[PDB]
Amino acid sequence: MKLKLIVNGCEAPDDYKLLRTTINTVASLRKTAILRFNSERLTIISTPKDTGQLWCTIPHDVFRLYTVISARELNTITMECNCDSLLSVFKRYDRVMNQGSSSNMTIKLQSPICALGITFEEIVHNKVIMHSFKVPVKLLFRAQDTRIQEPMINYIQLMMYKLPPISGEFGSAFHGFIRRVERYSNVNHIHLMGVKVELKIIVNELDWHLEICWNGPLDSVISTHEVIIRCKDWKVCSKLYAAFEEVVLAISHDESCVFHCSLDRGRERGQIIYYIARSKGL
Amino acid sequence: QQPWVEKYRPKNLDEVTAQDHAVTVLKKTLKSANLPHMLFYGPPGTGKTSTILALTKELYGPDLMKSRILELNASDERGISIVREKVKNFARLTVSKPSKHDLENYPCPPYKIIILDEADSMTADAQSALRRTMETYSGVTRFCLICNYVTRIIDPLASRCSKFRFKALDASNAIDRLRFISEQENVKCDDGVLERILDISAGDLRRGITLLQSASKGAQYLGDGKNITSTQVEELAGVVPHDILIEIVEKVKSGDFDEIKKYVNTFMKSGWSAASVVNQLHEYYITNDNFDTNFKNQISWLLFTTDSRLNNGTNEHIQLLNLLVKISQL
Amino acid sequence: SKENLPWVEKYRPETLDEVYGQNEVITTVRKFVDEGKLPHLLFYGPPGTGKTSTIVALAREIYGKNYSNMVLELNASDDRGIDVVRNQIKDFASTRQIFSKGFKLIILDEADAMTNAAQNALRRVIERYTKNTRFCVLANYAHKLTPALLSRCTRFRFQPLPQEAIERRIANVLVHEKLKLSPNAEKALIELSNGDMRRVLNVLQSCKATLDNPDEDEISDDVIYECCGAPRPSDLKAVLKSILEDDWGTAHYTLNKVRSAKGLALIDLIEGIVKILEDYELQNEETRVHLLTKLADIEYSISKGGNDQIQGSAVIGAIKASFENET
Amino acid sequence: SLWVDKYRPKSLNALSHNEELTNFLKSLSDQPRDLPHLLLYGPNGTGKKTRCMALLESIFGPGVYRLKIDVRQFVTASNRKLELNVVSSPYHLEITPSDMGNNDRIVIQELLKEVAQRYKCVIINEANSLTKDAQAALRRTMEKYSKNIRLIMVCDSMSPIIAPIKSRCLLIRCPAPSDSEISTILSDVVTNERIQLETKDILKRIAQASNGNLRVSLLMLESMALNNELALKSSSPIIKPDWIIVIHKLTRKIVKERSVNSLIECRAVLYDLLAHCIPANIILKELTFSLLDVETLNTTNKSSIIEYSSVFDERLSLGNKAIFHLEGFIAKVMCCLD
DNA sequence: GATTCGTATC
DNA sequence: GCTACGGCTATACGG
DNA sequence: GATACGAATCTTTTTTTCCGTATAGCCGTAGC
Ligand SMILES: Nc1ncnc2c1ncn2[C@@H]1O[C@H](COP(=O)(O)OP(=O)(O)OP(O)(O)=S)[C@@H](O)[C@H]1O
Ligand SMILES: Nc1ncnc2c1ncn2[C@@H]1O[C@H](COP(=O)(O)OP(=O)(O)OP(O)(O)=S)[C@@H](O)[C@H]1O
Ligand SMILES: Nc1ncnc2c1ncn2[C@@H]1O[C@H](COP(=O)(O)OP(=O)(O)O)[C@@H](O)[C@H]1O
Ligand SMILES: [Mg+2]
Ligand SMILES: [Mg+2]
Repeated sequence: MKLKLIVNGCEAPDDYKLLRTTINTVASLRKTAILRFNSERLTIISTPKDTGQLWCTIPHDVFRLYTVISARELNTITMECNCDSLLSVFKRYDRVMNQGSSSNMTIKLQSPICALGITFEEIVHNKVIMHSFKVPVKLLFRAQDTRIQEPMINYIQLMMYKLPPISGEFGSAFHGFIRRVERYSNVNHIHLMGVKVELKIIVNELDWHLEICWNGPLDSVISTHEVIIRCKDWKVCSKLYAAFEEVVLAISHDESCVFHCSLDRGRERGQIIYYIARSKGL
Repeated sequence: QQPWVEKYRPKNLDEVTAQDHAVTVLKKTLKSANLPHMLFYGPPGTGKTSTILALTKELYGPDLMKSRILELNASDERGISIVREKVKNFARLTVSKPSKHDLENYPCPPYKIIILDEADSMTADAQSALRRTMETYSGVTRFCLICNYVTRIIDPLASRCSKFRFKALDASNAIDRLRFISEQENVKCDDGVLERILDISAGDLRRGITLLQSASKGAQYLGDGKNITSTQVEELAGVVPHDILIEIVEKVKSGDFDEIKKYVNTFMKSGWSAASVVNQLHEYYITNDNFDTNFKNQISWLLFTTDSRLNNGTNEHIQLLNLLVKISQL
Repeated sequence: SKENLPWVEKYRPETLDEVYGQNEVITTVRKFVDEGKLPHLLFYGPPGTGKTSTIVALAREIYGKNYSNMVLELNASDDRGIDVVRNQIKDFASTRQIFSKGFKLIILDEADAMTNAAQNALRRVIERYTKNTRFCVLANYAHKLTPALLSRCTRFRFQPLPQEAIERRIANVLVHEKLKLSPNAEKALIELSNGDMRRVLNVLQSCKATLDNPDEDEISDDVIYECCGAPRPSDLKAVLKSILEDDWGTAHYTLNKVRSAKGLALIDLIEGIVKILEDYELQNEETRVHLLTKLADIEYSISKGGNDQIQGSAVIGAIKASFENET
Repeated sequence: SLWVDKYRPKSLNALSHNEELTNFLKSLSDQPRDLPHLLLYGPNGTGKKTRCMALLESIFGPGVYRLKIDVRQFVTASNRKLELNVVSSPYHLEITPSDMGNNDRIVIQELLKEVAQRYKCVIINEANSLTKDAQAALRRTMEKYSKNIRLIMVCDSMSPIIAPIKSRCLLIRCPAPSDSEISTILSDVVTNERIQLETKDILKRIAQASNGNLRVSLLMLESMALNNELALKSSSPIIKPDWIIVIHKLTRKIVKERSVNSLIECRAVLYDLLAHCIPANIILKELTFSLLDVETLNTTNKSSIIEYSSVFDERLSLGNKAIFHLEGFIAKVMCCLD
């Protein structure tokens, strides 16, 4: 039960941004989060158990040092922590470099309920100001960890859409297309449309209809695909799309929707998957 | 394919049988556009839903129906808030413009119809909110209320809505429809059959059609190619055989509590419904001429009390035993 | 497009002189208007008596063209909770008149459905801003209103429509629609109306629909009974005679034959027999009790449903047993 | 496990206690496309559920018994979590109103809306437990979605089922077997597992002590077999449910002592029975029938008892608190017997 | 409102 | 001079 | 010392509106 890690944001930008995006997403989704510290990767899980699940994979090479030892299988240390305290710590550490610094963030598991000793340094202008934090966490049991599993997705009718990268010419237009439905206050369900490439956002109600359509170029990696989902999950999808260049959208006919985000670190690639159940039936 | 009840559901207003008055009123409403708010009430399986669906089909056609009809039943929430927002918004909506095909093939009335099926399950507050909703928007929206119990509809709504009682479908009322269904489904029956079916199915064509379908399925399974007799019909309808009823009457005649209790235990061990045997006993006792006027009055009141108790979802065994004991002491 | 409307919402009176039946109330409110003083009116009566039509015509007469902004009408279809009463009603009855002077009119249609807290808040608005605003309350049940609200409101009782008002309205409808009505059908229509004009209008529309060719064809009592599905008086008299005089088997046969001839309902026969027996002279006072009680439970059981033949036999037995007390 | 499910006939041809009902089920299963909604009514423990499962196997093939138990969550008009268990199987759904009370309308509404979207058969055990609102939704749900769903509900004493639902279904009666058929089934069971079985008369005793109940008779047989050291005796006592013994003792106390203190003791016994989650309607039924087997009561007392039983079970059906009607019935019996 | 036990006062 | 982010505020939700 | 007086005990898990908190949207100012 000896967990210790060191994070340096300035040394490696992309994976630190991935970690910050994962923390922001799990904080925005719901309170508390599951941190599974496997010996070769760290998985951050937000399980509400209709509401979606976020399964982000963070390789061990992301952090400068990843000593993980426990009596469980493959040194699996599973912990539940409040995202708000971790989010506040990460905001402080982000402002530490924003004011100008390159100090590392040391995290140790100092003692079932434990706490992480997230301590880092900051220099104003040549002064030493030690920032010490202790976030109370609970230690999930081994069987309780086994009760949490990533939901597999069937491929019988599931169809992939390769959304354009946001760094490209069409990326800003596609981001505007995604957020075009967010400017309506009285929207709770978005009914997607894909026929076999077009992505259509349809919001049909008693006395008003909406027909947002994407006329730009799109790719499907390698038939109608309709699923109606809540608007709050679509906000999370839009937030994830902006922070990831490689974004893959999977739509299942009246079953589910999958928002796949991948960060090409090559090296093991960091991936974020947001499984979303249909709010209601077609 | 489909069950005969849904397969032979009327499509036009002409296919609806024995309800001549309401059908004629709706047919004359087709040639006009002054259709009032209708209140369809009557026994179950009398064709109220079929009649309203046929009228809806004839008024607008398959295309304008989706935009000019709103249907709410007991399977969806119909609270005071639902009436105050969804129904009011639909009634306030402007009438959709018919197409050239709709205006050339259908009358296309300048109003729309809101159908509230199973209105007997609606609370009084919802009906109170419905009152001025129908009254204010009567020229742009029409209301149809379908129920089985008139008393569950408040007095102001019964005043606003035109009343259309649906007659119970007896043997003479639906014998033509049953004969047509039997001929179209190639069903062979003896003389007097389908009449016993409509007698058992008291004021119900759905039950009679289901009974005919079950008898036809049994005959097809037998494979002998023989006409269905009334004995088989009574058996799968749940009608107690006349021998068992005769034994019941004979044991009741000898006013012994123990024998009656033992026979009632044996009888309820056979799973017979108390309502059917109570109806059979009522028919036997009222029809028979061996009893005087006072006995008939007392037996009628006792059977009425037993039927009212049974309709309240009470124990069949206790009610049947008490009724038979009271008969034995009459 | 008044030809595209149901007859109930086609003959709604537009002026006060077009409202029949309640002559006293109409004269009183007209005197109120001519004198220039109008109290906080309260209209009470059975449905279809003409309360909404009367108050709407009164408001139109007072404000000929400013009806849109001088009249605030709220009913059960709109939310009338504590917040609506606190905000919207106060804002309406707190500002000055636009240019019509006089007073502001607030109509509370079906105020019996309002909550007690709403009425408690409304009473102070009524008694506070009465200088420039007058309230009208329409209700069919006075037990659902706060006693203070009844205290501060002048009560007007809307009686059920008498015969002559029904005759006049029916004559106007016949003149408008070019229809003919037999006197026997006229008598049948008023009896089934039960002091309700909406029922009369609906039955008249159904009878006009019943006729194969509306013109050159009179509406007889047979047409009325066929359209509305009500038993004829002769059928009721025959059924009562068979029950009272004949034995059990033939009385049951007569009841079954009468009911199956036209598909009549047992509850309608029960109501007809109750109405006929009220005119009977019973010298025991126990027959009355037995009849009323047994028929009441039979009617209640019919309302809950059950076996129809058993209920008919129960009616026959109840009548026979009750009339056995007259010996 | 227990002998009740050990010898449960899985197939349609394995049902050998009704014969005519088996032939009728074969007739129904000949062409499943035109199969209407079915309602099975009869005595408890007859085997109606076994007939339904055998029919489903006759239609959809073996595999209907591959039950997976799932957990479902529902929300009423207000914010509330309803943890309803669902025992689904290929082309088969199971719903029971036992766990859910007055909230039984929204659960069946959501379940039938989701399942209704060939057809999928849905089984509703204990159809009498609905509160006349789930029935109001169900009538339209089955009338409009008859193409993609079929409803087969089992029940006993179908009087509390509303008229439209009974009109929308095929009425199938399942009579309880005779004592000889129960004895034959028990003989087959003891042939499959030898139990000595000194005399054939004890099988008839078990059959007569169950009043035409297969489950109760099998439970009795297993209990005597396990208690008598894997054997049976001609003089072995008849084992009966504990609440039956308690009700019999209550009847004896009522007959013996008729006073206010005895009334309070009877109230305590009724409270214990209610706390043991025994429904009050069958408590009144068993108490009434145990009073009628008392040999020291004349015919007038028995008639008064049965009349009070009818009045008070109607009152309990139209009541809210069950203790009032049970106490009233016991007090009326005491005031009639004295 | 009832019962039961303990005090303060007449 | 423009954009990002923090603070203020209006609205829906919950119990 | 008799009696009036006082204490302790005899007990519990649909609909409307309202009170305070959560949250998203928009404006103003620091920084690039
Ligand atoms: N007059 C009729 N003519 C033809 N078919 C009829 C008639 N009345 C009833 N039916 C048949 O009865 C079945 C059910 O009819 P419905 O109209 O749905 O029942 P219902 O009148 O709504 O009674 P409910 O729903 O219990 S209130 C269908 O198969 C119809 O074809
Ligand atoms: N005295 C009357 N004279 C003429 N028509 C009348 C009269 N009373 C009622 N009516 C007709 O009946 C219709 C309904 O009456 P309303 O006045 O609108 O309702 P109401 O009398 O207020 O009954 P409630 O209590 O509101 S349900 C009117 O639109 C008229 O067509
Ligand atoms: N034909 C039969 N042969 C043998 N056992 C039967 C038969 N029918 C029913 N049973 C027994 O009845 C038991 C349960 O009956 P069940 O289906 O629960 O009755 P119900 O449907 O009335 O509740 C089963 O364990 C089964 O062994
Ligand atoms: Mg219907
Ligand atoms: Mg009105």
